[PDB]
Amino acid sequence: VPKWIQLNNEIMIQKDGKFQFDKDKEAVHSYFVDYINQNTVFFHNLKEKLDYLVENQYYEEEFLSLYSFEDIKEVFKTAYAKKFRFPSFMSAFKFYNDYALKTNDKKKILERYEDRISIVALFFANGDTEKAKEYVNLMINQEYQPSTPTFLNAGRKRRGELVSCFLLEVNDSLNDISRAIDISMQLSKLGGGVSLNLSKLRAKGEAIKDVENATKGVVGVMKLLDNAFRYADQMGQRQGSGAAYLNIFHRDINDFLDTKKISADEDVRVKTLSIGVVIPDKFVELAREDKAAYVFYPHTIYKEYGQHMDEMDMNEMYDKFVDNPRVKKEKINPRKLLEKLAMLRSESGYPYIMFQDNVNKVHANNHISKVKFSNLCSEVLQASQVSSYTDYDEEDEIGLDISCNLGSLNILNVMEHKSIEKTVKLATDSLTHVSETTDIRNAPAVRRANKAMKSIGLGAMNLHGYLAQNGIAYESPEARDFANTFFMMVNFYSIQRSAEIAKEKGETFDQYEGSTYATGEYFDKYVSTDFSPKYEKIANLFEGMHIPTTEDWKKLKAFVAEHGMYHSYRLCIAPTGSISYVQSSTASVMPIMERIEERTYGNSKTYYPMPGLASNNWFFYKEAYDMDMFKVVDMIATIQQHIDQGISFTLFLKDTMTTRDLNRIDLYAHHRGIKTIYYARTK
Amino acid sequence: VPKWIQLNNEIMIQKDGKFQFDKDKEAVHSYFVDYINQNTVFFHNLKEKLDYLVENQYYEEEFLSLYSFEDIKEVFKTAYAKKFRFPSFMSAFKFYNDYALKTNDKKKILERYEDRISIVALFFANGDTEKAKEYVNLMINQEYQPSTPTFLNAGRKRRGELVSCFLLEVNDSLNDISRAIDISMQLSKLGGGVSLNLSKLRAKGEAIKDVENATKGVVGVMKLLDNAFRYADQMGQRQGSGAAYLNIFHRDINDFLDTKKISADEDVRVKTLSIGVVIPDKFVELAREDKAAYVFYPHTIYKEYGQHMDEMDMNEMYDKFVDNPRVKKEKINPRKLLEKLAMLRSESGYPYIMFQDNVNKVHANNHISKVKFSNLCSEVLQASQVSSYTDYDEEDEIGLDISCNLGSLNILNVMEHKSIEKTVKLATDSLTHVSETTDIRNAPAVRRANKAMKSIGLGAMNLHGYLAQNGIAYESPEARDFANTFFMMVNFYSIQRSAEIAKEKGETFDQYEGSTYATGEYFDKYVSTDFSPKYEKIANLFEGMHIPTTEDWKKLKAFVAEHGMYHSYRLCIAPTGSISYVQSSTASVMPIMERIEERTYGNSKTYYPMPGLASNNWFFYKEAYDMDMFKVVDMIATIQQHIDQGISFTLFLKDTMTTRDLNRIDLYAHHRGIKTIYYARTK
Amino acid sequence: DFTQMFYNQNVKQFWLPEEIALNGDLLTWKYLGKNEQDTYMKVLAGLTLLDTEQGNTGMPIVAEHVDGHQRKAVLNFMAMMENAVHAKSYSNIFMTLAPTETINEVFEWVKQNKYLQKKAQMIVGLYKAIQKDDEISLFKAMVASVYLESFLFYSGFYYPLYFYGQGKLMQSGEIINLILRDEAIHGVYVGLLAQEIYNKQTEEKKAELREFAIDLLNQLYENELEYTEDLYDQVGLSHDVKKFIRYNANKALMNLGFDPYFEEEDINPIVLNGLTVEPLKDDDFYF
Amino acid sequence: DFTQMFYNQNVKQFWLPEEIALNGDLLTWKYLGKNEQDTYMKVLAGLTLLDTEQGNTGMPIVAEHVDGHQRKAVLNFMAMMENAVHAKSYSNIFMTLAPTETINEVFEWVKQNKYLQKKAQMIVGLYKAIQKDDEISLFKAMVASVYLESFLFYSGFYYPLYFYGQGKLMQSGEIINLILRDEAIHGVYVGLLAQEIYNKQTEEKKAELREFAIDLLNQLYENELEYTEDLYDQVGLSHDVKKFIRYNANKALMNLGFDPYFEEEDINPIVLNGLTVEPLKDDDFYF
Ligand SMILES: Nc1ncnc2c1ncn2[C@@H]1O[C@H](COP(=O)(O)OP(=O)(O)OP(=O)(O)O)[C@@H](O)[C@H]1O
Ligand SMILES: Cc1cn([C@H]2C[C@H](O)[C@@H](COP(=O)(O)OP(=O)(O)OP(=O)(O)O)O2)c(=O)[nH]c1=O
Ligand SMILES: Cc1cn([C@H]2C[C@H](O)[C@@H](COP(=O)(O)OP(=O)(O)OP(=O)(O)O)O2)c(=O)[nH]c1=O
Ligand SMILES: [Mg+2]
Ligand SMILES: [Mg+2]
Ligand SMILES: [Mn+2]
Ligand SMILES: [Mn+2]
Ligand SMILES: [Mn+2]
Ligand SMILES: [Mn+2]
Repeated sequence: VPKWIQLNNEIMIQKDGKFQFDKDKEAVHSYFVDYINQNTVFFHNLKEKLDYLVENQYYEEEFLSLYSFEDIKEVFKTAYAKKFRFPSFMSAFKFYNDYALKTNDKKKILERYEDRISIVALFFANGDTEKAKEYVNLMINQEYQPSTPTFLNAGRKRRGELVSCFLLEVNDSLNDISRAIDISMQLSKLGGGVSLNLSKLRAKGEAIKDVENATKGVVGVMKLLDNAFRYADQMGQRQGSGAAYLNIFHRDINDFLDTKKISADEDVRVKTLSIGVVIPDKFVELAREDKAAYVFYPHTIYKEYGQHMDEMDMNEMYDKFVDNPRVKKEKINPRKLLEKLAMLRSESGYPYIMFQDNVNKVHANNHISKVKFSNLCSEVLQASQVSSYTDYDEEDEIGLDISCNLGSLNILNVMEHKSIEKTVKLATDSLTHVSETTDIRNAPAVRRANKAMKSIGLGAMNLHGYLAQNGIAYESPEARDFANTFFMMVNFYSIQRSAEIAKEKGETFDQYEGSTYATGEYFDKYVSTDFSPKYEKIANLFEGMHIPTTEDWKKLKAFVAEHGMYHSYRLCIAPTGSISYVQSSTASVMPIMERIEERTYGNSKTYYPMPGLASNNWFFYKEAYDMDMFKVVDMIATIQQHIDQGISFTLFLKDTMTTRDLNRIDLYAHHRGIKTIYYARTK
Repeated sequence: VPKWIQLNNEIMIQKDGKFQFDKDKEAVHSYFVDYINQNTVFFHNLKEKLDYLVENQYYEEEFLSLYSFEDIKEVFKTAYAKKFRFPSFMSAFKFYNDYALKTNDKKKILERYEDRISIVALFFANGDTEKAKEYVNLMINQEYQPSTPTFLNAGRKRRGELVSCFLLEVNDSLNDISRAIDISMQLSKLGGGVSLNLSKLRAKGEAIKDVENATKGVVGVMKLLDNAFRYADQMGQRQGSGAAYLNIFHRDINDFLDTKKISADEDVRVKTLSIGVVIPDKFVELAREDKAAYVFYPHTIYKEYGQHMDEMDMNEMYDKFVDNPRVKKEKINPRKLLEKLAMLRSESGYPYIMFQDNVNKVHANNHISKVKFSNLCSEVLQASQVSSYTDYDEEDEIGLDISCNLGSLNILNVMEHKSIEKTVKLATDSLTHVSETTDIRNAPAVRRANKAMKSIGLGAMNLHGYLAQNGIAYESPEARDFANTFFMMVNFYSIQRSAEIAKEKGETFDQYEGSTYATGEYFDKYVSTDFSPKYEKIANLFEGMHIPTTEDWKKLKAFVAEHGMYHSYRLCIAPTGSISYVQSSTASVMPIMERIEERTYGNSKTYYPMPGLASNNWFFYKEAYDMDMFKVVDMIATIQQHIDQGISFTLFLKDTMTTRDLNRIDLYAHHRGIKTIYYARTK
Repeated sequence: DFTQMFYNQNVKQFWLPEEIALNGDLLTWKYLGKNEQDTYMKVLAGLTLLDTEQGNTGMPIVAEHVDGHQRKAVLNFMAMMENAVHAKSYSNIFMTLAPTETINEVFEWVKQNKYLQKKAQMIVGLYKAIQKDDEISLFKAMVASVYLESFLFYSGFYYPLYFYGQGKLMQSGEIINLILRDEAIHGVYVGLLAQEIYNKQTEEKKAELREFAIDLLNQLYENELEYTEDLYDQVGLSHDVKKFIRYNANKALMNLGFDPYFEEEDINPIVLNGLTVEPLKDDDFYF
Repeated sequence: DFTQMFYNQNVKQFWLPEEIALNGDLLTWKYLGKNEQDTYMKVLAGLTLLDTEQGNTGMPIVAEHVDGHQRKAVLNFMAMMENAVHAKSYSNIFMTLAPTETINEVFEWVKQNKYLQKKAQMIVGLYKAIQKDDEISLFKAMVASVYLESFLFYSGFYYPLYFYGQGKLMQSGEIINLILRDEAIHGVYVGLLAQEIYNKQTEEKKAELREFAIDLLNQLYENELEYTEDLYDQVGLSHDVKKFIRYNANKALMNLGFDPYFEEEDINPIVLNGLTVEPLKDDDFYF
């Protein structure tokens, strides 16, 4: 048992009736002094270290060559000038076991935290030494955290793709299904999560070439995708992860959900494929009135109307489909389907729930397409256009496949530094650079959509940590007030940066003219409503920072109308799973799951108290399972009104909650504007 | 119970201690008069029938448009003038249940045997009325039977491909694996069986982009392919069938073989994928000497030498691989592997055995490539070149896949009509037409190889039937003498027809100049040896038929040298299972499994005596399980010396036989020049 | 060839009565007529009584006489499901739908009922006749067991499935469907064990065992017809129930590797909606 | 007063070895000496034998003779756990850690080991001596069963617990702890049934039953000492294990309502460290 592990395990040894939280600083100090300083490869100077790293195929020389060595040395000195110290053992452990560069034999540490931050900043700046120093200050202050792919792989020759979220539209044809399998394997090989929309595939029992009862439905394609994701396991260290989304009005919806039942037969079970369901307002209306609903065979609709079922407005087309004899449909119980969804989410946490009308009533790019499905983390909500993959020697009709590179603001550190605007703009610039440097060679629609849309995802983390470290209950009205003001400011400054980038580069995203940004319909609520804090306590937290007013939003609206917007999508709140430890921040905007996180690494167990946890703020670090999920829904809906994409929203349920409680939580989320529901976690 | 079925069941009711074989003629007559005539649609004339079939999307109008209706009427009269009568109930039942065209509801019969024969002949003639009449005479006389795909689909609008056997080379890359899955699905969608060569895939535990132990091996690709074949199961009318071949020296050979163990875990077990093993003479030599053998990692060999392991001569490169430190290899026990193969074949009948050196010591196109694997039926042995499928927007290096369209000579009918030359030449013409009219637009290598090599497979059936009806024991030396003479004549006339086609079209197959036909090495044994019957009884069977001599073979050799050859491959004896009932013949060249076949169709059990079975020839209709497999191997080796491709060779084993007996049979077949062993059937 | 596969399927089908809430059945139960409630009670008691024999005697006696550790384990698991899961589930359904006094009276009636007793005692008689180390007597008991699991239960299962297919008594119908799914696999498994014994016999002994099985089936079938009319005439369903009995008799025969006895019939759509290694010796390489 | 709570406890403890992934033990296993691996394999093989007979014979036979459907349901469930869960889990461990030849050899070793054969002979002999309606023969078999549950398993349990307590073989150890948790409640339950029978006797008869129990314990104990030395001398732990089995012998006696027989000793501290669905109403759609 190592000394640092012994010190960390002393956290739970209560002394004087209170946890010994100070043992974590001792634990991290001992961890460093006894493992990291010993196992760190020694270089005489930065020049020798950089030459060794570049020569040994560690660092790409393309990005480093853009700077004179004096500039690189200055950036590295800027990174080390802060004297950054990890405040807890878990943060340093996570960094030096997951992200710190290690020799090919994985026995020595080539990168410190400062070295990794400096390399990432140099990669971001793209030759701008002052920009690189600004990035170094942003990341060393831990105001902005690049996503795990960008942070880990940036500047590395062996690096994989800096983007990790991929959404693919699958067309209803064998050629398209084969291409989807190939692209899913190609993207998983790169380590990115791949989400597929199966709503266009015809249901089981549909005809292929005037041959009836030939189609196998979406479950056969799901088995193919599950096998493909299992094969492309990314060395096996992280098993291949894929998500399949199906509209609730698809015929195969019941079979689609049955793949996640434990009692399901093994020939139907899909082990490695997450499933999400897209629920239009029509289904909720049908269940509310207890009316009998119908699930439609997609190919009959496509033949009758020449357009896909999921390409149409179900709230306008459901009655026409029901009344159309040429459309094939079978009756279902919408309330029975909702209860089945709740039961499945309780048993396995699946499927993800996407409220299509909640997403598309605020979607700015409905002209390009409506948001038909989400990603593997349930927070990516963008317009997609399906591709037409034809026969060999036939030209393909490449559509738009969704992808975004992620970054997270550290709310606590952004508020402590009073640098919301600067942090947001620098994060937007870094995300734009990552997007511009991405080129996927086996996903034509992904690459085309990356070029055309320039979609980025700027999330946030440490909301609960910041609130608890400030004497604010997560469920309290003041917490929602702060979230409203902060995320309104984030949206304002991200829109301003996008417009400024469009002005500087002279280009907007493809089909920007038809977006709600161009027509000004996006800014209606911001020019009509004031989002300043309504509580004095919350308003004081923003002291020293300028909170945009309706006049500021009017000016920004005029500026956007003049110059346009560079990004079709800017904000999405991803889970931010493992990089939160490095930042010593709570995960995303969700409430903390546990006050002290007990985990076993190797054969020694480690304890991770929530950042800033102490006796004074112990009660404010309320666990999610003890929280009223209605208040969590209220907070997420408050945040979501300023996020153009979705928010990964996990439901934390007690074992005593029935399926009716889960159904009520989902119905309240739909009522409150929640776009997606990620997971049903039960204590 | 149907009256005809009751009449047929009277076959087994012994009268005077003898089977009532005459009851089958009554059974077939009753079947016709009571079901076929009743359920046969009525048309006033042939013109009306043709119009109804064309307009109702039953026939392809293009091929029928090449004839004036007078010529079509003449062809149909030629087919009908024969007054062909099915000799048994099973023949007519099989035809009218599998191949006879039925209305879209499968309620009425639109085609009789004469109608199908006439349509096939008109499709073959490609606008030649005299040629169409010749084809009608050939088929109605039942001297030639086109393969089930051609016979069923020729001249039909809603038809699958006329070629049903495809062989795919798979390159060691993710792009190639995904393309292989897509091509397999596309080809199974067409109803054809797909065989894939997995010997170029690196073994489990190999590096993927300088990261070690990243490869899943051939078993992961096998799971992918098995799911792909299960998905593309021909609209459920016929489960997708595929075969995977692995060289015995591949490291994954034991894992590859274990996929067929009953005790195998469902994760590794492959259910719908047939497996064959390619055994070079080196492995047999190692097992014979009991020396420790090595299985190699293909990617290490490729990196060390720049070529694939299966692209190199194992008999020469085995010692170099063993002595090369940069080539990774695993010690194995060759005799243990042989015994494992024997036990796996006894338990499940797998794997197929391909003796690589037996195939290639007589292979005429080794300059194009060695034969590396076989098809799903183990009778296709052609040179293939692997394709290089690159990233999207890059140019693919299209290689050569394998596909041949099959037809079978009815040995009994050909010998009775003394029409070996005419039947062989007409069958060659029809197979050439089928190959020319075939175009797969989703398998670039298959299409390119079909256009370049012009490979056809001309098989034979009713060998045991013809011999038994002539008082010759299948295992007798006289039977082998007849097979030698007959198949020598078949090869002679197929070569002559190929040369005549090359002269008429002024074009040979791609890379013919490097073949053994061009250099004359092919004809060495034919110009130096005589193949006329050595028994007076067999020599009498050929009375009225000219048996080519050494002078004839020298003249044919000179003719080929002057004009070349149109077909790279001409002859392959496929199992020919379903259409054997229609032809009233024993399947392929194999001995009969049972004198009377008991089948269940619905709740009615049907009895099928072996064609021509009677009291006086009961002893000559010896069942295969009672024969000496060494004598069957001798027969197949006698036949195989005149077949350029392989012979689908099934082993019929008694339950008392140990794995040692199966191994001895395999070793004798390898000694006797057998190329492939299809199935190990146990009684 | 089959025990580990059945082990897997059995254990993955594990369930407990508490998982299904029963109280919501009272919302459809109150709307049934007296004859419907009476038939349901009587059918339920019939199933309960037969399943108790299977838990206390049928499965444990077969587990006792069958050789093989893995087979004994699977058989133990099946016996557990009868006694620990099925029996508690039937009791739960009863306690939900009827007051204590009504339950006691229904069981008194069904306990005295001639057609229920005839079949219950016929089956139990064959279990009691198994002799140590006599595979013929074991086979006869296995046939009886398969007939109970795959055939005799189904005159009873009909009614809950009939309601379940109509949207009535859905909670108890879900329970019955889980029970039925267990009995189906029990019948298939015991059937394979019986075929193993059957296949070890001479041709004359086989013909004799076939005659036994068909004769037993006939006796049980003729009593099932009477049992059926006795319970279902009052609710007008007997014709359709008889079709369901024959269809399930055919499944039971197929479980025992025998041909179907009855012609194929369509089933009520409401009920359907409810439903030798040896080594090479260095000379084998030379010829 | 107790069966229902044991029923609930047993069914809520239900588990399968497949719930625990075992590949995590691969390295700590690889690192053990040959002596340690040998003792470990043999120890688990001895446990497998005991559970095989407890599942095949002991629990089913006691179930047969004990009156009451609920008591029978508990005993049937316990029987299933013995052979369908416990005995099988050991094969999961073996199949992960050991090559087939080592597995084959250890099962051959159980057949020829004289101490393991003696203990099986003695325990199974008593099970098979039970006479219908003879409560004394039943008591004797229940004493034997308690001694198997609460005493005899422990010479085997020591070693997985000893490793678990050092942070070694922790996945296998997790399985063993689940097995041990089950046996503890099995020993208590059977102990309570034995006490029921004992309490019906005259004082003279009770005195004889105590003699039987103590004589049997001593005979089993003396055999277990030799077994323990045979297995543990090569790993240096025999004296420590002996203290552990004496500790557990006292627990077995207590489960039978008898006073402890061996004096208390300090056990290795390492080993001590080794230890709904409801429908949606209309109002649910409004807020
Ligand atoms: N919590 C920590 N987080 C990050 N690095 C640390 C931490 N503790 C120690 N280190 C690294 O280990 C070095 C030695 O730590 P130590 O506390 O002994 O330093 P010091 O000599 O007191 O002075 P200084 O804190 O300025 O380094 C530190 O300089 C820093 O490089
Ligand atoms: C070929 C094939 C397709 N499918 C499914 C997948 C596709 O979503 C769907 C359409 O197949 P397609 O490849 O589009 O077939 P098609 O276009 O030639 O026929 P049609 O125009 O009538 O659609 O059928 C199967 O389920 N099994 C199969 O074998
Ligand atoms: C991507 C991937 C490949 N493979 C196997 C299948 C291929 O035959 C083999 C090579 O993959 P490739 O697609 O050729 O990968 P690569 O070309 O980038 O790497 P290299 O330079 O080493 O060739 O690796 C897997 O088993 N799993 C995977 O996820
Ligand atoms: Mg199509
Ligand atoms: Mg490659
Ligand atoms: Mn039961
Ligand atoms: Mn049962
Ligand atoms: Mn146990
Ligand atoms: Mn126990």
